[PDB]
Amino acid sequence: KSDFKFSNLLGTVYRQGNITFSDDGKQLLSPVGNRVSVFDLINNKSFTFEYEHRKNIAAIDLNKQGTLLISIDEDGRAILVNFKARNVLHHFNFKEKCSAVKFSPDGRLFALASGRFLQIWKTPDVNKDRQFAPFVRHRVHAGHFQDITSLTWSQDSRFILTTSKDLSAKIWSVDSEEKNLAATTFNGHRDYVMGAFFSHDQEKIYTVSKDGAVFVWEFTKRKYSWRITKKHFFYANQAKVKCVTFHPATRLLAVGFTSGEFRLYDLPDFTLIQQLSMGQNPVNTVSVNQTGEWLAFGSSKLGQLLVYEWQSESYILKQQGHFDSTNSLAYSPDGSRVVTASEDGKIKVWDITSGFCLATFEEHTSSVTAVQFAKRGQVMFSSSLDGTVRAWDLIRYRNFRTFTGTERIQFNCLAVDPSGEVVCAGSLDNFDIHVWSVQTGQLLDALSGHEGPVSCLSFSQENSVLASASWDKTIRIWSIFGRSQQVEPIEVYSDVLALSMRPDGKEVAVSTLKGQISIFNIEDAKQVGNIDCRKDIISGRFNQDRFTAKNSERSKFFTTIHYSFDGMAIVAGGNNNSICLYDVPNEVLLKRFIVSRNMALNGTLEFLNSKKMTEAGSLDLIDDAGENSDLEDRIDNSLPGSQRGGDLSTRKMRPEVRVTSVQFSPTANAFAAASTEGLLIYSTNDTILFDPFDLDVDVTPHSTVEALREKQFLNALVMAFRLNEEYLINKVYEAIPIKEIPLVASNIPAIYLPRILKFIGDFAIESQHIEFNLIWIKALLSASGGYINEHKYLFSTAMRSIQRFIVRVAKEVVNTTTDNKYTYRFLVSTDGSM
Amino acid sequence: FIIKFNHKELVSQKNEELKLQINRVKTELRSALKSTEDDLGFNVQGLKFVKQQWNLRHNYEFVDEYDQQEKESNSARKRVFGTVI
Amino acid sequence: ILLMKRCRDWNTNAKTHTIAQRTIRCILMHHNIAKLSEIPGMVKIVDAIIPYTQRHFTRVDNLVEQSYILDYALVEMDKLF
Amino acid sequence: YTSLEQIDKELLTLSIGPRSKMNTLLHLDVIRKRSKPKEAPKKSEKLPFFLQLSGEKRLGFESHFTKQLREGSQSKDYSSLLATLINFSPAAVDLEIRSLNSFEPFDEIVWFIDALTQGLKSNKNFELYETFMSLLFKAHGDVIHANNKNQDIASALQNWEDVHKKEDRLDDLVKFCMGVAAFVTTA
Amino acid sequence: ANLVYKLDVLSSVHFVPKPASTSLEIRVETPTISMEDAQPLYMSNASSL
Amino acid sequence: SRKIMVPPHRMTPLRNSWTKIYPPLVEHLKLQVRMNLKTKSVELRTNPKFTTDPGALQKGADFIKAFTLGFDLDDSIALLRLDDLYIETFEVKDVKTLTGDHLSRAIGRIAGKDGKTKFAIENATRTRIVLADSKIHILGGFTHIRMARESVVSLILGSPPGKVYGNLRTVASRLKERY
Amino acid sequence: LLPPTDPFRRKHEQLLLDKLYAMGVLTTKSKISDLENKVTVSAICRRRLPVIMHRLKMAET
Repeated sequence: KSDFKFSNLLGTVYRQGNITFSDDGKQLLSPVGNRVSVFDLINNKSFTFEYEHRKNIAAIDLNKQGTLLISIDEDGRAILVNFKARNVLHHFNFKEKCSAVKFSPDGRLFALASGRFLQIWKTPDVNKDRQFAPFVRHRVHAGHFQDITSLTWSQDSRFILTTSKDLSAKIWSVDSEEKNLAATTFNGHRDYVMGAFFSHDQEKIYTVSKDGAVFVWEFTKRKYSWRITKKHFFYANQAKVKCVTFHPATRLLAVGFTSGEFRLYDLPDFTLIQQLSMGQNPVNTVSVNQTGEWLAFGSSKLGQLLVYEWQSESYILKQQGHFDSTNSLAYSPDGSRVVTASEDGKIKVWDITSGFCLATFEEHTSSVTAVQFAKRGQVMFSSSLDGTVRAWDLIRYRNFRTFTGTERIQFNCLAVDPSGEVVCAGSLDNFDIHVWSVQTGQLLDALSGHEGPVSCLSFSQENSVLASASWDKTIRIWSIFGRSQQVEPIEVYSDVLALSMRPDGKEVAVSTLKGQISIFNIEDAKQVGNIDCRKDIISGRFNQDRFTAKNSERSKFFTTIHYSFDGMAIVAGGNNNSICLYDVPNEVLLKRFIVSRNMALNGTLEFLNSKKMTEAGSLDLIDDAGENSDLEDRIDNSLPGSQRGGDLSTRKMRPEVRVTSVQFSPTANAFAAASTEGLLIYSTNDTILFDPFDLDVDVTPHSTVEALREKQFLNALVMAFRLNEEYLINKVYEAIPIKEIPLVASNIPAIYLPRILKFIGDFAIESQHIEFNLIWIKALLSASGGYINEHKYLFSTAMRSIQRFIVRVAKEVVNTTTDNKYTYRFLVSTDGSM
Repeated sequence: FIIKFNHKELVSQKNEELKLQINRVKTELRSALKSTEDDLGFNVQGLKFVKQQWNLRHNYEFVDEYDQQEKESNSARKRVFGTVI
Repeated sequence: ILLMKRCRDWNTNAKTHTIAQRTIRCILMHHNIAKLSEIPGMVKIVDAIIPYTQRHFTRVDNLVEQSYILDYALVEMDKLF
Repeated sequence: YTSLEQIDKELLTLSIGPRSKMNTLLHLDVIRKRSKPKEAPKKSEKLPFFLQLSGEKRLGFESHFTKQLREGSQSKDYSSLLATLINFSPAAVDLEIRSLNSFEPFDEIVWFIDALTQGLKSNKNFELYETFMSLLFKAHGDVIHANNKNQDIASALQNWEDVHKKEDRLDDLVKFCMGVAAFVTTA
Repeated sequence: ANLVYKLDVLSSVHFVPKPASTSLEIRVETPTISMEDAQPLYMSNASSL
Repeated sequence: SRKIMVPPHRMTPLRNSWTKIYPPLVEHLKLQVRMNLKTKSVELRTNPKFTTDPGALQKGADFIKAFTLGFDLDDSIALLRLDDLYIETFEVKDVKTLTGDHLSRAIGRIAGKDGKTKFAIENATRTRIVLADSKIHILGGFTHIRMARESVVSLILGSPPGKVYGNLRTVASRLKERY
Repeated sequence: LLPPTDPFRRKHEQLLLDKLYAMGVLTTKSKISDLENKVTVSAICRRRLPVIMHRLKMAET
């Protein structure tokens, strides 16, 4: 009930750093601004690592055996990851800024380009235990004049070449005896050399620079050593190369220009194979597959990632996250689609299983501020600051109507009736709850009576009344259906915002500005319980702050509440660094979540460091843009009052951490919070926890398998729920025959019914047994369907997951069964030819 | 809608005649619905074949892939709707 | 062919679709069918018909789903009695 | 506890793998057409023709699938064939199904149909095996409609329907199960 | 256009919008599978129109 | 120890390149062969000091057969770098039809708009099709020759133009994409 | 430079005047020559936060 853990960072597919593939073409690893995200483009499943870095990720390299992952921070905080174990092995601190990480193709030892030095270390063995000092450095090579900016191993495991911020680029042999074989210094580039590569043979080295020059170095005469055979020029007039990569087996360069174009080249001839363009973003990261036919391309300032096969002129995924901008959230009724708002106006239907957006909706010019769903998820609504509330389809991907006000006032929140008839929205400016019909786009009336802005609205799913949270410190209940037209105020202590209501539809959860969360009853307007919230909130002291984090009154409240669909829990999230999960009738918190750990974000720390205040000014508040070597990032267009603006170059500060919209998942015991870092998803689906229920001395896992031997099927299954271990439940569930299913399911006790329906809905989503699982669903629902009707809210998370299972994976099998049968009937019984 | 709303009385009243009457009417309504669903699904799949046969026989197709997909977008159906910017 | 023009008109609504779907099936089962394979020239008109049928296929298949509520009603009454 | 591949032979279990493999096999053309870029990319048209074959590193020329399909008719077993049919790439499968080299004698159509009769009789990978003749009727649907009523092709197709006649049990199971799930949850 | 953007991002983009509009659009009868970003998955299958 | 007899269809074209392609194969493989135009055939054998590859006599004979059958020097250079390549000289009367008026209509059907269909089938399916009046020497990879073979038996058997032009589009995608 | 009775003009600066009135930088809807003359940095800096304190008299200075 309360063993939640981080499982997926939906959205923000790429932020900065070195995107890479696996040794196979399956896994794609992308550096998100905190942690490594592991997607899989063959088996469509995503995964985000639970460990947190301290700042933004600089470089990422995976071992060629797919076992060890090294992710290095921008300040050199190296973190080992046992990749299959998905846990942390060691926390190294490289003292300088590191720029490139690459293992050898052998995988025994890896090279690090940190500072002006190249550091070669021996990789620790994975099967050895977690030792204190697993890192042993082979050598350090210091023969350079400025910072090393690129690294490339050989196709063998003995030659390492590095290109630096100085004009030269040197080849260093990792063996001591072979120092005479490879010690020459390649130079002559007019600008920033940021990539050299061995050819398919060890003989040639192709060096790529910033100015557009590719130099081909060949070991020949005018003894004789390392002349230049031919130079090649990109002729990009103002576009500069940002990074390059080169698969030697397919002899393909893939260059990245800062204008937005990327080109593909065959190296002994220098022919442009394909040149495409993303947009106006600089191509910050280029990587190649091991097989040399998949190219992973990524830009930073729009946060997009593009994996493109070079052979067929067609992408595979063109995804684009958006940092800092996800204003709102809305789950789908099936727990597989989560849509989100953006400051760009984009409404993007993300997918849970693979962390990529399905469809985008850009028809709002202004920022979309609230997003909600209605009527089984086929229709969906969105409010923006543009002066409109827009319906959408998820079947034809188009708006039905664009409802508007009488003068196009702004909008704060949106709410919908559970039947698709009435939409409503609230405003900062006019503070009257406008209502529209879904059918007729004209507005019906303006439900008014408030002093100051209506903050949040929600319709009741049973009584069909709406509750308004307002800055009048009053909760207003509007009964707008069926000749009632009556207004009921429930006034609270302080400035109440972010209302939420139970799926039972008889309670109102609200979040006051004073910090406390109150819970009322809609029909009986007295207060039936409040929970204090001010103490368990981490209000991060900003770097521009001039007060302690104790009396920092900035984010010591909650501005997001949503109930659990069971009606038993409340997730409270706010402007703070904390996500809290309260229990409703027991008044106390369950556990508290830290959303992010990043001094790249503002409020991650209550205690700032004392070595950062000088005698004047904080050290990290010092505008250090001028020390950069380029022009476009040196350009400052920062407006003075760009608090939550339209870009990030206008900010002049670092972004602040906050969560702004949290909803529980309706299926799989999870909840998703739209954060500054993106869209966090905490889930309990790992189920590695010993949760018992009425255990005894005799009941053991040995007693489970023994009861399966003597075929006491109900005694095996019910006493398997006593341990409530998932493999123990899975052992008895897949072993009982079909004919003993309806006798077992008819006599399962009423206590274990929410456990079996949660198990069947969770297991059958990814399981090949459609026919077996749907036999169990038929037998359970036809022998105990009265109890599930009598207690709907106890089973509503599990019952939604079961009907998710039959619709999403089992219905289209029936659709293909019907489609194949009907086209067979036509083709074999009708006309011939000629 | 009647049996959905009056479900608790219709199920918890014991009658062999009610067991026989719903057995006659569920098996016959499903057979009548399957009869009118078999004709609909045959006409969907049968006439989709008639469309795609003509789209390879009479339609002179084009090798140039990006020029073919531009020409199909110009030859597709277009409709005008009132919008608000 | 002129009947098929009138058959497209009857398929537009949702009451006369049973007659419209039987007449198209009459063309492909009850008529002289290999003769009807021979004759071209109507195939643009017949292509405008079909997405009305896919609405009527999905509506009817939903009515089959609502017909299994009686199967729940018969099983639960038999289980209780 | 690792899950079993199949509980019993009379069950109807799916294929081991991603559940969207059936989605890519139905709509392979539309997914690539969306994933193409908006404009044609620029090319230097002086490229080598066989640059793909320049990777720097009738009986004898028939494919390994086609030889196995010919050997499948000889040994009257197709479980060796269907193992490679599952594990092939979706782009390779659409290349495979649309080029069966069976236009004049219609032999490999008959061998492939009889391969999928044995596939449905094994009751494993039922989601994949239904999509394979959906791709057959997409590719050579005009071919078998032209030579309909032939006593060899109609025997193979009717032998597939007699296998497929007991595949309405999951249809009756699905049409029951969510009608109850809609009625119970909304009451 | 860029003055309005430079005004709103200076204004903490809470912003009083345009009065009204009435425009014209067109919609090509594309498959709805190809009315989204590049992806190995989708959700729609019918036509756009 | 092989012998390749050049036909009259590439007589003077091989005479102009009598030493143009001879010096390249002698540099790479060094096969003992001379322009023995008395019998209009060239015998190639392994040299006594350059016999390091048993397939060098076989690879040079394939390039000699490529120049005899009508493949250009670019294909012969590709025949030198033939680590993944194959040539099948499937002529007429394999998929047999009428050799009179129907063969002339098949010649018009294979060429299309004055060789436009042959150029489109060569470029899209990634093959070099040496289509004579009766002989079709197709060169390419294993899937490329099979797709070339399946396309040419499609047009001789009877198929609409929109079927095959749709077909050469989608078989171009299936071999170009590998995963 | 546009003609005075231009319907594209007739919509445009009144849209910009209402934008600046809702901004608060200019406090007059009658004249349009104020959008070149009265638009001032001192008009745009008195709509900053600490000046608006002094207009609401919440601060001493």
